[PDB]
Amino acid sequence: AYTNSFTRGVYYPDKVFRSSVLHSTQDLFLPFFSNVTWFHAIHKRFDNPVLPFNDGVYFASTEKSNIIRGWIFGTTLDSKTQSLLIVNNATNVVIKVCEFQFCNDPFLGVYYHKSWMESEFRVYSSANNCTFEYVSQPFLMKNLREFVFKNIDGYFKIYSKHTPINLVRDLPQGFSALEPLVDLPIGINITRFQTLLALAAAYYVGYLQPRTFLLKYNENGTITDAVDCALDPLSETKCTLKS
Amino acid sequence: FTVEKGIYQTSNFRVQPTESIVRFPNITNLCPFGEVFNATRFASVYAWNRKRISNCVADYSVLYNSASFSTFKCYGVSPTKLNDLCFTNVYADSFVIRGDEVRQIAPGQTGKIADYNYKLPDDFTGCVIAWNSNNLDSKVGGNYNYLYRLFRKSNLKPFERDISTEIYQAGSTPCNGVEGFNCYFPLQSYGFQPTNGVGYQPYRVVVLSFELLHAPATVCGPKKSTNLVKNKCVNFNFNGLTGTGVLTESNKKFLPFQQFGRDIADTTDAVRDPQTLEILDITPCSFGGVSVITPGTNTSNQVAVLYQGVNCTEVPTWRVYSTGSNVFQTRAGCLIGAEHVNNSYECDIPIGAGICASYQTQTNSVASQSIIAYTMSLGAENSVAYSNNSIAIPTNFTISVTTEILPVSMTKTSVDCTMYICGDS
Amino acid sequence: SLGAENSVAYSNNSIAIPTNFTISVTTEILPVSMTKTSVDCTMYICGDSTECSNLLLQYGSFCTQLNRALTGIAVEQDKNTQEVFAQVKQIYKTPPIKDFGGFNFSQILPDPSKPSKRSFIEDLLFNKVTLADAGFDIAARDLICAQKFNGLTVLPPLLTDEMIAQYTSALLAGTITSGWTFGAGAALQIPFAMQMAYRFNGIGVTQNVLYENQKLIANQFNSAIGKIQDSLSSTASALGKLQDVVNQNAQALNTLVKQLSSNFGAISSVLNDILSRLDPPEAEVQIDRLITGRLQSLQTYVTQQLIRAAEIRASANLAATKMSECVLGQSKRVDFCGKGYHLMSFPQSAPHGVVFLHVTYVPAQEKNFTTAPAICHDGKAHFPREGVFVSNGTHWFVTQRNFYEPQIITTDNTFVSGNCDVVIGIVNNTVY
Amino acid sequence: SALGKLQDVVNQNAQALNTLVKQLSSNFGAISSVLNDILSRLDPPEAEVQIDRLITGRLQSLQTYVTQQLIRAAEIRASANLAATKMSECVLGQSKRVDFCGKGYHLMSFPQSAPHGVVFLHVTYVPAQEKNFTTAPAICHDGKAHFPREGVFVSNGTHWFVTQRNFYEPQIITTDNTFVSGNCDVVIGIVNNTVY
Ligand SMILES: *[C@@H]1O[C@H](CO)[C@@H](O[C@@H]2O[C@H](CO)[C@@H](O[C@@H]3O[C@H](CO)[C@@H](O)[C@H](O[C@H]4O[C@H](CO)[C@@H](O)[C@H](O)[C@@H]4O)[C@@H]3O)[C@H](O)[C@H]2NC(C)=O)[C@H](O)[C@H]1NC(C)=O
Ligand SMILES: *[C@@H]1O[C@H](CO)[C@@H](O[C@@H]2O[C@H](CO)[C@@H](O[C@H]3O[C@H](CO[C@H]4O[C@H](CO)[C@@H](O)[C@H](O)[C@@H]4O)[C@@H](O)[C@H](O)[C@@H]3O)[C@H](O)[C@H]2NC(C)=O)[C@H](O)[C@H]1NC(C)=O
Ligand SMILES: *[C@@H]1O[C@H](CO)[C@@H](O[C@@H]2O[C@H](CO)[C@@H](O[C@@H]3O[C@H](CO)[C@@H](O)[C@H](O)[C@@H]3O)[C@H](O)[C@H]2NC(C)=O)[C@H](O)[C@H]1NC(C)=O
Ligand SMILES: *[C@@H]1O[C@H](CO)[C@@H](O[C@@H]2O[C@H](CO)[C@@H](O[C@@H]3O[C@H](CO)[C@@H](O)[C@H](O)[C@@H]3O)[C@H](O)[C@H]2NC(C)=O)[C@H](O)[C@H]1NC(C)=O
Ligand SMILES: *[C@@H]1O[C@H](CO)[C@@H](O[C@@H]2O[C@H](CO)[C@@H](O[C@@H]3O[C@H](CO)[C@@H](O)[C@H](O)[C@@H]3O)[C@H](O)[C@H]2NC(C)=O)[C@H](O)[C@H]1NC(C)=O
Ligand SMILES: *[C@@H]1O[C@H](CO)[C@@H](O[C@@H]2O[C@H](CO)[C@@H](O[C@@H]3O[C@H](CO)[C@@H](O)[C@H](O)[C@@H]3O)[C@H](O)[C@H]2NC(C)=O)[C@H](O)[C@H]1NC(C)=O
Ligand SMILES: *[C@@H]1O[C@H](CO)[C@@H](O[C@@H]2O[C@H](CO)[C@@H](O[C@@H]3O[C@H](CO)[C@@H](O)[C@H](O)[C@@H]3O)[C@H](O)[C@H]2NC(C)=O)[C@H](O)[C@H]1NC(C)=O
Ligand SMILES: *[C@@H]1O[C@H](CO)[C@@H](O[C@@H]2O[C@H](CO)[C@@H](O[C@@H]3O[C@H](CO)[C@@H](O)[C@H](O)[C@@H]3O)[C@H](O)[C@H]2NC(C)=O)[C@H](O)[C@H]1NC(C)=O
Ligand SMILES: *[C@@H]1O[C@H](CO)[C@@H](O[C@@H]2O[C@H](CO)[C@@H](O[C@@H]3O[C@H](CO)[C@@H](O)[C@H](O)[C@@H]3O)[C@H](O)[C@H]2NC(C)=O)[C@H](O)[C@H]1NC(C)=O
Ligand SMILES: *[C@@H]1O[C@H](CO)[C@@H](O[C@@H]2O[C@H](CO)[C@@H](O)[C@H](O)[C@H]2NC(C)=O)[C@H](O)[C@H]1NC(C)=O
Ligand SMILES: *[C@@H]1O[C@H](CO)[C@@H](O[C@@H]2O[C@H](CO)[C@@H](O)[C@H](O)[C@H]2NC(C)=O)[C@H](O)[C@H]1NC(C)=O
Ligand SMILES: *[C@@H]1O[C@H](CO)[C@@H](O[C@@H]2O[C@H](CO)[C@@H](O)[C@H](O)[C@H]2NC(C)=O)[C@H](O)[C@H]1NC(C)=O
Ligand SMILES: *[C@@H]1O[C@H](CO)[C@@H](O[C@@H]2O[C@H](CO)[C@@H](O)[C@H](O)[C@H]2NC(C)=O)[C@H](O)[C@H]1NC(C)=O
Ligand SMILES: *[C@@H]1O[C@H](CO[C@@H]2O[C@@H](C)[C@@H](O)[C@@H](O)[C@@H]2O)[C@@H](O)[C@H](O)[C@H]1NC(C)=O
Ligand SMILES: *[C@@H]1O[C@H](CO)[C@@H](O)[C@H](O)[C@H]1NC(C)=O
Ligand SMILES: *[C@@H]1O[C@H](CO)[C@@H](O)[C@H](O)[C@H]1NC(C)=O
Ligand SMILES: *[C@@H]1O[C@H](CO)[C@@H](O)[C@H](O)[C@H]1NC(C)=O
Ligand SMILES: *[C@@H]1O[C@H](CO)[C@@H](O)[C@H](O)[C@H]1NC(C)=O
Ligand SMILES: *[C@@H]1O[C@H](CO)[C@@H](O)[C@H](O)[C@H]1NC(C)=O
Ligand SMILES: *[C@@H]1O[C@H](CO)[C@@H](O)[C@H](O)[C@H]1NC(C)=O
Ligand SMILES: *[C@@H]1O[C@H](CO)[C@@H](O)[C@H](O)[C@H]1NC(C)=O
Ligand SMILES: *[C@@H]1O[C@H](CO)[C@@H](O)[C@H](O)[C@H]1NC(C)=O
Repeated sequence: AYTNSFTRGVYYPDKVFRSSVLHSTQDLFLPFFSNVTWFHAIHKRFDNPVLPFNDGVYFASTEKSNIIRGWIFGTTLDSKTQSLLIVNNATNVVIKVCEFQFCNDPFLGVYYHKSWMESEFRVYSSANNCTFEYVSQPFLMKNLREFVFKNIDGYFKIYSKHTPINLVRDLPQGFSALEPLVDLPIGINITRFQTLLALAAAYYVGYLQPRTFLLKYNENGTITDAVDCALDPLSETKCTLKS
Repeated sequence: FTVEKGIYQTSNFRVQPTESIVRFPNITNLCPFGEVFNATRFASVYAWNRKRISNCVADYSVLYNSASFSTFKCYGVSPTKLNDLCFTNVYADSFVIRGDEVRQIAPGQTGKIADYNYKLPDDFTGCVIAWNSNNLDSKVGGNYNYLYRLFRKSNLKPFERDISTEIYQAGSTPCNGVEGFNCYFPLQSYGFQPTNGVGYQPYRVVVLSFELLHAPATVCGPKKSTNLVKNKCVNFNFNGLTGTGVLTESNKKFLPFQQFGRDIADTTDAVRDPQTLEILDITPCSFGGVSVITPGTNTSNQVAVLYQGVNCTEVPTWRVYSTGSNVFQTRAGCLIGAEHVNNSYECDIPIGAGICASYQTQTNSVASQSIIAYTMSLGAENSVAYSNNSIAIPTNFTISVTTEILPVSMTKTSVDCTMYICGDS
Repeated sequence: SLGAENSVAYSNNSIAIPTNFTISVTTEILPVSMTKTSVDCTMYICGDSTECSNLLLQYGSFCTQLNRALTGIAVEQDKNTQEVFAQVKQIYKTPPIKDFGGFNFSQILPDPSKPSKRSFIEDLLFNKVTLADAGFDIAARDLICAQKFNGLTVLPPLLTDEMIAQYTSALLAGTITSGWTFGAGAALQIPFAMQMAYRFNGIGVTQNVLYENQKLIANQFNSAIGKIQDSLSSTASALGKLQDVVNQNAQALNTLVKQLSSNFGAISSVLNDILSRLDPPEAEVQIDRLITGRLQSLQTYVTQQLIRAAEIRASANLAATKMSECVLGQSKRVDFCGKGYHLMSFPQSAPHGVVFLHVTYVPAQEKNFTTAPAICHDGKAHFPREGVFVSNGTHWFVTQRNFYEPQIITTDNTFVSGNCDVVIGIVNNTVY
Repeated sequence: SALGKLQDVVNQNAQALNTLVKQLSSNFGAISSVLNDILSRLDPPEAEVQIDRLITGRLQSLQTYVTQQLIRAAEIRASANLAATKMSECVLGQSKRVDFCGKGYHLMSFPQSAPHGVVFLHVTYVPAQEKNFTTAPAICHDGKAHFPREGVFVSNGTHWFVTQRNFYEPQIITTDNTFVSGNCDVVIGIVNNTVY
């Protein structure tokens, strides 16, 4: 289905500090008030497809009990070319950059009747060739997990934010900027990506576009509001007047 | 040689830094520049190997001093200054090309190599290093393992690698399968032989590219970091962010990922010390115009100086006025050499904010003239004898004649543009 | 629409004469000056860079010219304020007892209680005006900061707001205690009611009208002043002119500062970065590109400032003329000192400007009368000395033109000239 | 310093011309500031770069000078319009505008020609020796209120007169100096006194 991303997918474009100032930036942002594809898993048939990845992606989900495990980024996902395994399973967040013979159904085998443990490991066969490895982030995790991934100039920037929510069938109403998390300097090109799950699914997928935003910085840091300078004539006027 | 009475704006003044400060990350591991430049075998031109190097202390001095490099050209930087610069990361791209084609590797160049297999950006910032490797690469029997791309559908974007082996068609006719009419393989070997003269021998080429001011510094030169001091005019240098100002501990709520800070004018007004993760405020040392108050070369060589917009505590070759003994602080600035008084007269020399300067005795006694500073008086107080049923009527009159001067015109000047610019040429 | 359609009931023997009046007080705002701004051209172009300054020396005396222009602008701002406000040689003070015939100037006279001896309306105006970045004003330390720290400095005005308020208070006291005499010589005391009678004579209304409607006129003046106070307290668009001047200056300064981030074709917009990366010879090209761009920006800013200063000087000259001709006297020029027949004006100091409270006489209630140019009595034509002949339908009277006060036509209200067979429209009537 | 107003204009024009002339000595980045020296040392292809640098600099100087001159000419035109208005309204007539033709009550003005300007000698009337009198708005005579036809009622302490406002010459309050309007019950401050 589709849902409306009111003012979601806003992140700190740069690493500088700004307070009590309105800053205009151009970058890959999620346009205000746009469909973000919403995915569900039915019990049978299982819905978890391979999604495109062009000029970044916006990811959101109402993760509960940490069902969402991680994501795969690549172009073929067949061990012919490089791939990514940003995932945290039970140890710290392990990132692998190698060639993997991904299975037809890559997921953590969990039997739902207490047997909520991974049994069938069909994620991949072997790393085979492999270029670079990164294992770090020994941190765990009605709450919304917003993520922004963008692959630019050989850097895989990732932004994240945590916030409790109360809505069920739609994105929350409000504003919350996404802080940078990591800056993997890989140096590849990505066309397709896919999430991971353990045996339901509820996560939204957006797409960043090159747009100019007028970001408002508050008395004491942080982005409190933003204006999409191409959403409508009123937003264009606001961007021109810097107010 | 004679200056009329008034107040005149002269050379500004500024607080010079007491010393210089550099704060670099205390990374220890040396950069694998030798390993990069030592590589057993260099990749082909079309498959130029790119090595990412970072998180190390780069010492470009030894590379520059080494005489084994025939060509050493830097474009966005200078080799001598490379030792004092901090980069986010550095790329080392190595390959072997024709000797005469080395000049083709400069940014914004044209030629087969630059247009097909290795293109550099027009705004390339880095250093290109090349040297003959005939004896080590070329074989007596003819080393042909080096391949280059000769044909491409279109010019490749800078820093693009093309490893395709599909055959090329040079005409309108289709080229199906692996061969066809006028179908040519895009990869052609190199005829490197020891007998070949200069310009044809293999040349080991390594390209060092690095970008600046887009992320925290990870590669830094071999500069010894010094101690840190604050509340003084100092030439700071954080991760190569050279500048001058007064450092001060700040209460800014920098987020963990935030390194620099910018004001509304978009200039560095806060930095994070690379060694210790603390937020320091950045403030340029005090400055302001200097205005001299004089009663005229006519009347006295005594003068008073005004450091407008500057606190008297803070205070030009001449410094005999720093001693003071009559330093006065005004909303306009610090006034030195003028005796403040508590009277009030008509404004003689305007200083600002209702303060004026004048030359008169006022003791410092009698007949001893000096420059005084006072709050100008608007006039003599008057209380009209207003009442109901009371009127004042003049019993006389005076015929007053006053003069009023009004400019009407100015001299006509005809400036010939061509004669003025290009006189008789 | 351009306004309501109106068709004057014009006839060749019909006149409309007001039977009442309203005392109208209207406010007029005029910019008088703008913030002084001195810019160190060398610092703005080549902040703390000896090599850049040496390169700039090759351009001659552009920096000196720009500094001279800005200094002239600042001195001219001081001159504008002086010319507008320092129109009184003596600081007149109002008497402690405010026996002004029922007129109440409490809201425009100084308030001793406040630390600044400003009137209620002056305080209202000063609160209404907001600046932008900083006007270092109430600054007890260095100037604003960002703009202050790039070779741009703001010089304080020569006359403080307290001094401007003192000048305004002196002008107001002189007016309300001595009419227009203090503007021509020594202030000559006169009761305010008699002064207003003189003003009524000036607008062509007999003084008996004021002496008989004094209470009503005082009430109307007080109500108008109260309405002005309420309007200033409520609305915020009244001071649009001063706000626009301030906003224009702030926007120009912001543009000048922001231009320092432009590369102008150089590798970087940071002089320190250019100098810390390139060797002297190749760095000169980038430094020259930056110098050219920043010099062009400064020249554009200075030209804009010169034009704006000329406009502000024209406005300040107009304000000084208005002060002299409306506050120091009664003006016969139509619509100069407000709408209606001008009576008196009161000055109020405002940030970088002046506010005039023009007191005008407005006819209120107009009637229908038949009128004739002359009266035929005994074969002679009688014309009104001062006024006009009117008829209520049966009887003929002679009245002043601006107020219906019918009177018997006698030989004292009229004068004779010629006979009955020349004037067109002459009417038969007895002259007593 | 009497003619400082004209001297400032002369000085400003002279200084602007001096700056424009001095600007011809600037290199503007060229090897030399002398066109002949540049042309006599480098052949056309190289000489053109220096020539163009000088051209840019000198054109910028000329543009700055001309813009400053245009602004100054606008100011001088405003002053000249003011001078023409003053001639018309003070020399050719008598002005009732306050402080326009000098300080005081304007009587007449005489023009005098000065270099690049005009000088107006404003003759004004200034009251000199004021004296304090008691005054009333009207006079009660016979149940009627009498107002001055033109002047003001004044008292020297015992007697009441009527005088012109701007000069003291007391006169007996008669039916010719005053006019009647209404009765005594409305005017605030009315005083008994016989009207001859
Ligand atoms: C950016 O800057 C300011 C200051 O850095 C900051 O505002 C501060 O927020 C804290 C919140 O804890 C305030 O601390 C309060 O202090 C008062 C008086 O001492 C206490 O009574 C408060 O305790 C009560 O309220 C709390 C909720 O705030 C309750 O949790 C608690 O149980 C008590 O009931 C509290 O400790 C602090 O005073 C302000 N400081 C200022 C200058 O306002 C703010 O977070 C940031 N501003 C933004 C985002 O706009
Ligand atoms: C236009 O103006 C005329 C003013 O002269 C009007 O004529 C006047 O109208 C009034 C009102 O009717 C009238 O007043 C009184 O008249 C009667 C007797 O008059 C005595 O008292 C008056 C006092 O003013 C005095 O002048 C007379 O000589 C006489 O002693 C009273 O009985 C009656 O109640 C009324 O109060 C005037 O007499 C009258 N004056 C003259 C000269 O006619 C006229 O009406 C008006 N026309 C229109 C269409 O409005
Ligand atoms: C009204 O004002 C005028 C002057 O403004 C007064 O008239 C006379 O003016 C002349 C010149 O200023 C003065 O002449 C005097 O002459 C006497 C006699 O020799 C001499 O003793 C004085 O020293 C002075 O030179 C003087 O101001 C005045 N004349 C006199 C006799 O006082 C006039 O007095 C004023 N009062 C009026 C007209 O009521
Ligand atoms: C000329 O115009 C003025 C007003 O501009 C007239 O005065 C006004 O007259 C009316 C009726 O006499 C007054 O209304 C009254 O108000 C009181 C409250 O104070 C109320 O209790 C009464 O029931 C009545 O409504 C009005 O207040 C008064 N305004 C002022 C400022 O005095 C005047 O009557 C007019 N003159 C002529 C000859 O028409
Ligand atoms: C001249 O105008 C001012 C402003 O209208 C007059 O002062 C004001 O007088 C009124 C009535 O006294 C005040 O309203 C109310 O006063 C009573 C006093 O017990 C109380 O209900 C409230 O305090 C309320 O304010 C008004 O506040 C007051 N305003 C000021 C600034 O004083 C003044 O009386 C007039 N001057 C003369 C001589 O009449
Ligand atoms: C020029 O500099 C002096 C000194 O800074 C200013 O006088 C005032 O001096 C005190 C101490 O030197 C400064 O801080 C003080 O802190 C104590 C608490 O420890 C506090 O009680 C004092 O009231 C004061 O704030 C103070 O910053 C400083 N005031 C200013 C405006 O700088 C002097 O006022 C300065 N004058 C100008 C025109 O800047
Ligand atoms: C009163 O103004 C009227 C106009 O409305 C004038 O009307 C008539 O003017 C003539 C001249 O008096 C008179 O009528 C004609 O004149 C002779 C005498 O000159 C008269 O006797 C004849 O009957 C002839 O028609 C007539 O008296 C007069 N109408 C009146 C008085 O009602 C007149 O000029 C003015 N009244 C005069 C002149 O007495
Ligand atoms: C206010 O002005 C009036 C009018 O001048 C003064 O009353 C007048 O005083 C003079 C005194 O010189 C009287 O004239 C002369 O009086 C003497 C003394 O009897 C006499 O011998 C002369 O022949 C001549 O008449 C004048 O008659 C008198 N006028 C009136 C209407 O009483 C009054 O003194 C002045 N008051 C003050 C305080 O100045
Ligand atoms: C201007 O002239 C009038 C006419 O005299 C003066 O008004 C009158 O003054 C007398 C005395 O104050 C009043 O007499 C009083 O009569 C009442 C009874 O109505 C009685 O109780 C008192 O004891 C006293 O005798 C008189 O009524 C009054 N009005 C008239 C028509 O005579 C007026 O005072 C004079 N103006 C000045 C400032 O004196
Ligand atoms: C190749 O390897 C050596 C060692 O890693 C680099 O440095 C040489 O080390 C040997 C033994 O210490 C010395 O005899 C040489 O004089 C060194 N050569 C130079 C240029 O320093 C050497 O730099 C490497 N050659 C490259 C990277 O091109
Ligand atoms: C004034 O009296 C009458 C009243 O009817 C006039 O006709 C009116 O004149 C005035 C115009 O100022 C207003 O009362 C109305 O606007 C007119 N009637 C209209 C427009 O329909 C008349 O002109 C004048 N003199 C008289 C009647 O004697
Ligand atoms: C105003 O106009 C009217 C007519 O429009 C004039 O009164 C007329 O005058 C003529 C000539 O005396 C008579 O024939 C008419 O009988 C009059 N009434 C009409 C034509 O309606 C009147 O004289 C004019 N008054 C003025 C000052 O021009
Ligand atoms: C003019 O000023 C005098 C004195 O200040 C006023 O005299 C007062 O008059 C009223 C009655 O009208 C009395 O209640 C007061 O006692 C008087 N005061 C004094 C000191 O005598 C007078 O009211 C004012 N107004 C006029 C028209 O004269
Ligand atoms: C002028 O008025 C004088 C007194 O009026 C005033 O009295 C005190 C309250 C002060 O304000 C003082 O300055 C005023 O003059 C009287 O002497 C006299 O009536 C008048 N004097 C003259 C020469 O006319
Ligand atoms: C989501 O897509 C639909 C079109 O199917 C349309 O409503 C719009 O493009 C998006 N919805 C909203 C509320 O913006
Ligand atoms: C991008 O990925 C696709 C498929 O993996 C590949 O064909 C293409 O060569 C890649 N582009 C670059 C510049 O490597
Ligand atoms: C999670 O993955 C990491 C890396 O492969 C591994 O060390 C760890 O044992 C795994 N944990 C579980 C429960 O499989
Ligand atoms: C993330 O890694 C940490 C390692 O301590 C682990 O505790 C946690 O369970 C992991 N969280 C997820 C969602 O995998
Ligand atoms: C990656 O694959 C190619 C092809 O075999 C090979 O040359 C290269 O060594 C491989 N890298 C690793 C770590 O095996
Ligand atoms: C570098 O030494 C400094 C103090 O001299 C210290 O702050 C810093 O933590 C050191 N680097 C480390 C521990 O990695
Ligand atoms: C200044 O010049 C004038 C006269 O030429 C005169 O005031 C004085 O002699 C000089 N010296 C002063 C004012 O001290
Ligand atoms: C002026 O008065 C002040 C405060 O009373 C005093 O400090 C000062 O000594 C006096 N004189 C001068 C020249 O400041």
